[PDB]
Amino acid sequence: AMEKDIKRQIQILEIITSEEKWFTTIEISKILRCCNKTIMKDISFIKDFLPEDWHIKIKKGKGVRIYLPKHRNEITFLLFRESLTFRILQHLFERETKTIATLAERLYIQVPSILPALKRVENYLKKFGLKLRKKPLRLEGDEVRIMIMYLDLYLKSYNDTEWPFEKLKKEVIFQYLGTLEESLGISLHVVSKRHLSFFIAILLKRKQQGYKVQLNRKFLYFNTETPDYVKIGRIFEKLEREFGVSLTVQDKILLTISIKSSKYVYKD
Repeated sequence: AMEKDIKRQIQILEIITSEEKWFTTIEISKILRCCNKTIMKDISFIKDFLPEDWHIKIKKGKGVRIYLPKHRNEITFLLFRESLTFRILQHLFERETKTIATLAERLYIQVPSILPALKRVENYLKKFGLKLRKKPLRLEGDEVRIMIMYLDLYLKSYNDTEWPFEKLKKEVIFQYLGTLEESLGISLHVVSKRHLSFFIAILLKRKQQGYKVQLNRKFLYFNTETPDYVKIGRIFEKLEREFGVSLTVQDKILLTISIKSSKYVYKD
């Protein structure tokens, strides 16, 4: 089970909540029987997506420890999407800004309670080179980095069977991917399809909000005649029409690089 991010995150939480004491990565690795190299990374994701009054502490030469308050609710995969951190980041997805006071009211929480949550949001954003400005509240940074942050957030907060996007049919997106595998003669790994379907959903939703992909100085010499880019561009024309957006060359290169970065085999 431990290759599934959300499952591994929950098992780590179950371990460090089992006793009021410090846990070393060795100790955790022993129980997971894998994944020694990713435990601290998982811990740094998890700590941002906790209930309000749960606190993880990291201490050199001690390891990790979690401090809990109250009636203890069952730890489930739902914890991530239920956190204040997630729910705030979902509101920041869209262009329409709020004040903190508005945001608090829409989340059904008191303003005092949102101030710590904002600091957890800022901490997660920091890892993607992103920032939060407050007057008004808005995500700030390179558009592509924003998409990567949302990709990470959705992949780690949902089971690999779930489809979190509204107003967007999974079967449609998977049809595009099916057409791409046919056109290129490849078979995408099931994980790569998940990443790509999420990334496309995210791109579609940001484009619908008006945001613009801008690539680094490098790729403005990308070969837009390379054969695989030529078919990718053609399949995505169907998408523009169907979702009512316009894909720039920036978009098509991004999507092409995403596909080329994926895991797949050639078909015969």
